[PDB]
Amino acid sequence: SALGKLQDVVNQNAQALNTLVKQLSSNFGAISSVLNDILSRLDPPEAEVQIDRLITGRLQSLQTYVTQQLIRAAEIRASANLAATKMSECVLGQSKRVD
Amino acid sequence: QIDRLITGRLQSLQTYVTQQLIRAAEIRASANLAATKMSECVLGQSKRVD
Amino acid sequence: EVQLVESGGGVVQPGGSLRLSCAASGFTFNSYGMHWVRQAPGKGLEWVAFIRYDGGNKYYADSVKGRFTISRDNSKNTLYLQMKSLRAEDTAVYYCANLKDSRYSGSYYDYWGQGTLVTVS
Amino acid sequence: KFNGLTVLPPLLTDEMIAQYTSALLAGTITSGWTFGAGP
Amino acid sequence: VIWMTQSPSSLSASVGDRVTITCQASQDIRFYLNWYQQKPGKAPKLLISDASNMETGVPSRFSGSGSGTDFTFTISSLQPEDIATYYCQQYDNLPFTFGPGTKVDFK
Amino acid sequence: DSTECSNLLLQYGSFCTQLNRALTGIAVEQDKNTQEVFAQVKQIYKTPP
Amino acid sequence: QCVNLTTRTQLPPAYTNSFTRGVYYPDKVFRSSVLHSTQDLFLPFFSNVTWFHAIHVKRFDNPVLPFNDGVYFASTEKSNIIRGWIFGTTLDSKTQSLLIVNNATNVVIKVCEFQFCNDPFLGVYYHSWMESEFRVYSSANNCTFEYVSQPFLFKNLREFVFKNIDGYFKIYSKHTPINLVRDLPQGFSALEPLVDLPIGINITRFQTLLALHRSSSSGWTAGAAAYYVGYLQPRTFLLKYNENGTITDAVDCALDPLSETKCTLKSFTVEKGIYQTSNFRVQPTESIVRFPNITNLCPFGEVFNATRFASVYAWNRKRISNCVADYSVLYNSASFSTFKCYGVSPTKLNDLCFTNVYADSFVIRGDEVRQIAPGQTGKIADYNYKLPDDFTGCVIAWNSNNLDSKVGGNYNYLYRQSYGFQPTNGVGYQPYRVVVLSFELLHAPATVCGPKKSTNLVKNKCVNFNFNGLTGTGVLTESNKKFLPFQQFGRDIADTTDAVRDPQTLEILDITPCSFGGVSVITPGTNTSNQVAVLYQDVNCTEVPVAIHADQLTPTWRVYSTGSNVFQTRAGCLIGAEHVNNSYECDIPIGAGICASYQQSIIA
Amino acid sequence: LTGTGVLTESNKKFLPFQQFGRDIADTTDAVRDPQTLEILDITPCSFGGV
Ligand SMILES: *[C@@H]1O[C@H](CO)[C@@H](O[C@@H]2O[C@H](CO)[C@@H](O[C@@H]3O[C@H](CO)[C@@H](O)[C@H](O)[C@@H]3O)[C@H](O)[C@H]2NC(C)=O)[C@H](O)[C@H]1NC(C)=O
Ligand SMILES: *[C@@H]1O[C@H](CO)[C@@H](O[C@@H]2O[C@H](CO)[C@@H](O)[C@H](O)[C@H]2NC(C)=O)[C@H](O)[C@H]1NC(C)=O
Ligand SMILES: *[C@@H]1O[C@H](CO)[C@@H](O)[C@H](O)[C@H]1NC(C)=O
Ligand SMILES: *[C@@H]1O[C@H](CO)[C@@H](O)[C@H](O)[C@H]1NC(C)=O
Ligand SMILES: *[C@@H]1O[C@H](CO)[C@@H](O)[C@H](O)[C@H]1NC(C)=O
Ligand SMILES: *[C@@H]1O[C@H](CO)[C@@H](O)[C@H](O)[C@H]1NC(C)=O
Ligand SMILES: *[C@@H]1O[C@H](CO)[C@@H](O)[C@H](O)[C@H]1NC(C)=O
Ligand SMILES: *[C@@H]1O[C@H](CO)[C@@H](O)[C@H](O)[C@H]1NC(C)=O
Ligand SMILES: *[C@@H]1O[C@H](CO)[C@@H](O)[C@H](O)[C@H]1NC(C)=O
Ligand SMILES: *[C@@H]1O[C@H](CO)[C@@H](O)[C@H](O)[C@H]1NC(C)=O
Repeated sequence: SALGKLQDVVNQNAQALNTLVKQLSSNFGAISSVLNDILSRLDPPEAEVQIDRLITGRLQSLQTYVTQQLIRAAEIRASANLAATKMSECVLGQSKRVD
Repeated sequence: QIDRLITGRLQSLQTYVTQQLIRAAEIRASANLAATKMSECVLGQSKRVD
Repeated sequence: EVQLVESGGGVVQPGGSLRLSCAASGFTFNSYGMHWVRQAPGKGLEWVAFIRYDGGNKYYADSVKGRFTISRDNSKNTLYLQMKSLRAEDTAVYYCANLKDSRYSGSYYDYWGQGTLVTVS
Repeated sequence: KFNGLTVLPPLLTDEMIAQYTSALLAGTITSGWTFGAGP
Repeated sequence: VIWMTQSPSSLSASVGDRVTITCQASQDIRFYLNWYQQKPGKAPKLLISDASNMETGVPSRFSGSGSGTDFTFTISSLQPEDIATYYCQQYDNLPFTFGPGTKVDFK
Repeated sequence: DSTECSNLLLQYGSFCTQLNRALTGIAVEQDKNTQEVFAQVKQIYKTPP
Repeated sequence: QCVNLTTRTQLPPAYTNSFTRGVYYPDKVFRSSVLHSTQDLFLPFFSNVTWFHAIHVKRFDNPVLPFNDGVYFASTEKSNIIRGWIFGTTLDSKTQSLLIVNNATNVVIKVCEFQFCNDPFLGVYYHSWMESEFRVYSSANNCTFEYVSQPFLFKNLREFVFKNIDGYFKIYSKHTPINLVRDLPQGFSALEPLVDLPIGINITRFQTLLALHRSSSSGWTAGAAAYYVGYLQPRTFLLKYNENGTITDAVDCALDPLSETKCTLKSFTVEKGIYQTSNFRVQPTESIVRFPNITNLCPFGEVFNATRFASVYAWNRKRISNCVADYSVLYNSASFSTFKCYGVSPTKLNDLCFTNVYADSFVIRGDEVRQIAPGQTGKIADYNYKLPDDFTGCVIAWNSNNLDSKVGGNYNYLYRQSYGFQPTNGVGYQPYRVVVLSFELLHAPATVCGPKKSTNLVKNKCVNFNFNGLTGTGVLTESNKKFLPFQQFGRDIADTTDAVRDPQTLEILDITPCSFGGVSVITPGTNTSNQVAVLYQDVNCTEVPVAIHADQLTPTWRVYSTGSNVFQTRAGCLIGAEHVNNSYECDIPIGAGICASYQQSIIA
Repeated sequence: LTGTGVLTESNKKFLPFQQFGRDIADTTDAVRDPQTLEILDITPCSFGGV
């Protein structure tokens, strides 16, 4: 578990992508999660309604993914800023700051 | 037809606010750094490298 | 002055593919829409496809829809017909033409090529 | 990939990062902290 | 799709005879009918456009008329050089279609 | 690759543009993070033989 | 009176570079100090505009041209030979046509059923001066529109744009001085709207009207005349408005990678860097459909070729199930006198599945065949063999005079009484064999289906596919996966199919997405150079020309489909940059240790 | 061309064919009066928090 700190970042991001992809299998109330099934089964005036249901669900799922990536990115940025400070103060000099 | 506009416009406004909260956090962090530098670089002499 | 020259014909097997081309000269090719027409041995004229002057909108006969693709390169004055999954029934002499049409192509003149034979067997 | 998902490469490769690290180590060992504040 | 038919499928006539070819549409093609003349080994030549408009270079003995579904092509005085298969084409809408073709032979 | 969906998607405005821009910003930041941490020397120093 | 002026054959075309011309104000909206992106019908930049010489020096060649989606027209003359235009379709008395004629004091615009001359012109006579439109048309009837205003028309260059949208004929125009010959000028000048006519007619063809002087066809003379004709296309332009609301510049977003970048950034100046401007997608080239071979065909022949058929009052039935019903075998048979279907078309049967199929058979007279249908009455329809009004199935019949007829009368066949069929009986009296195929479709598993057509298998190419009902788009290649004998297709950890077994060869194939990715433009900055390089992300260089659809692009964009300078990187395929073995500080980052800079040309 | 706001005299110079103008956000901020051909500026009716 020595490098769990780095593995956790990899695992969280992999999980986020897996969820994003899996959401494409959801119906969101549509007759089918498959866009081609809607177009093949229904005439345009009805197909458009079923498609909108998929668009709303998929757009929402994508927006959720991006929002959490922005939040996670902020965490990584803070960590990188700390690493950069340590490089300067611990490696390129001798620190008197406790711990 | 109005509900369709309300949902879209409400969603757009919510998106705007969310990113403003995220950007605000970034600016806050920058301001905190600027305040620290004011105290340690201007109001004193720092021994912290770079 | 005006010439249309078909090429790329020959003999292919059923289920195979063949791409025809037609070189245009003597007129402003890029101003006119173009047609493909085929005539099987012992048969009359069958319209195959039409492409608009800008190479945008494409139209096909029901007998070829989903199998044939029409295209053009206005920088080389060349018309193309890409046929895939050709069947024995597709054996014919294929022509490129500028067919006089007061409704769609806007052509005031009627021009035909020589015709290239495509055999499927 | 089937759903329009891609991954972009880092500007610096692992080898380049390793080179930066070794330069930092060589600097510290041979010149202490002086290289971090000048020559 | 608009279907086109022609009648007779074949006719024989001598020099100086009047030759008429009937072309019919399953739908109203307005006046949008081209008349073509094809000889063996050659591409079709346009003789008449828009039901009754003669092409430049076409002999005055050639004519035609009609509207809607019923069109007629006429040669007022058949020449030895007029032995060919004649086709009608509709271009009211896509896809465009040709009729079966009417063969004019020599008596 | 559905044209029918794409045409409907356009009616929701620039949501996709915003999302693309957000992810691009993150991707760029990731290189800035690495550069700030590791590239703190202007010379590549070598140890003695 | 019409005369024949066009006695000469058509001359070969000449072309001129449009440079930057034919741009007009897309609407009546004031915009200042702003860059506005608009999609409309414009003349593409640096296109080939046809240069016509209607009067060559006394050769008269003034052709009818297509209108397409709108026309750019220009001329440079002082002789005032060009007066107007004709627009329409048939250009005769059969349809409405638009006649625009300019003169000394005014412009007259009429829409009527004009009967135009073969090579129409405006007649000019000197006595004072007289002008006659009877040299343009012989007559006009049923006029629907009329408008009169002021004339529309170094040397003076006149430019016009003609559009016809939603019944409105829109004209734009500009008049500027020029000191050049045999060409169009360089520089930008926008065309302001002139008139918008609510006409409501179709235009597919047009012709330029020239004025000829009476000083029969041989009596008409005029000096040399020439004009330029181009065509508008659905294009996106970035228009630069100055402080006074005037367009001073423009970018054709599809002209080149640099213009595309400018339109993406909404700026006429681009700084040094790499920008993503678009995306590429590889399209499918074939549609591949594969099914298992046919194992069992339905035993319909056992009914049709029966040695003996039942009497009509006691018809026989066969049950058909667990088979492939190739109905086209019976439909295209020449052994039948009739074949009619109710509730279904005989040409669609091969694509249908039913839960049960039943074949009823019997012998009747020819005049009784008509009774075998829905909504029928008669001795057979009522008492022997009745079909329901909503019957689904097909009735097939044929003459059996050579089998079911006997000398003295065949009384073995009866009905609700004997028939007494004889070989000498008339058509309506002769025996006919009838078979009726009833199609049962209940809420149950199908037992009878038509045959499935399979195509050839294509590998190593982007195709559409259907493997026994399993559909998708991608590239099919040989797989090293080992499927169990019962497994037909496989999936990855994301539950997406990535391999299939071919139903005929039992070969395992891998499925990959058709190549796609972003397209980025690498620039030194427009303050240094207009040279660019294009990066195709996550693609192989071999595939580039087909991913961007090079054949659909301008020559300027097609330079960047391939070339001498093609460098494969881990970021993608880089085209336009020269790779060197040196190393420098990173200028414009590409990825994976690779950077580009301008050193003059772009290097990697 | 409809809307709500305050109409005042404008110093904008429209071309002879231009009837109304827009800002960078694609919202109308000026109109030509169809009778007098005078150019007028359009401003929002005053609003704000209390
Ligand atoms: C100008 O050109 C347009 C495009 O060709 C013409 O529109 C066409 O008008 C015809 C009728 O005159 C339409 O045909 C009708 O279609 C309906 C629906 O299938 C059918 O029920 C009718 O019996 C008839 O077949 C045709 O669809 C329509 N084309 C398009 C694309 O809408 C227009 O009429 C032309 N204007 C003039 C004055 O000719
Ligand atoms: C130029 O065109 C104008 C417009 O058609 C001509 O003016 C018309 O002349 C006729 C005959 O005198 C009058 O009945 C019309 O009322 C005039 N129309 C207008 C608007 O005034 C003018 O004569 C033409 N010029 C020449 C040389 O023929
Ligand atoms: C114009 O024609 C020339 C050949 O004369 C050709 O090389 C050039 O690419 C053409 N330009 C366009 C935009 O088609
Ligand atoms: C005049 O043209 C209009 C529009 O095409 C048509 O409806 C009307 O019947 C025509 N009138 C006559 C007499 O032809
Ligand atoms: C804009 O208009 C002013 C007059 O109001 C004029 O002085 C100036 O030169 C014009 N600018 C341009 C580019 O025409
Ligand atoms: C289909 O027939 C071919 C040719 O005999 C054979 O090689 C193949 O294995 C058969 N496949 C099936 C599923 O029957
Ligand atoms: C931009 O161009 C000017 C000359 O017009 C030049 O002096 C300046 O150095 C250039 N800037 C850059 C970054 O090249
Ligand atoms: C590009 O394709 C070729 C085969 O055409 C292959 O040898 C090469 O390794 C591929 N390049 C990359 C980066 O995959
Ligand atoms: C770079 O070096 C390789 C050998 O490793 C050589 O093949 C290639 O041509 C060289 N390229 C340049 C620009 O020198
Ligand atoms: C409307 O009439 C008034 C009064 O004569 C005049 O001042 C104004 O310019 C006219 N406007 C238009 C558009 O005719």
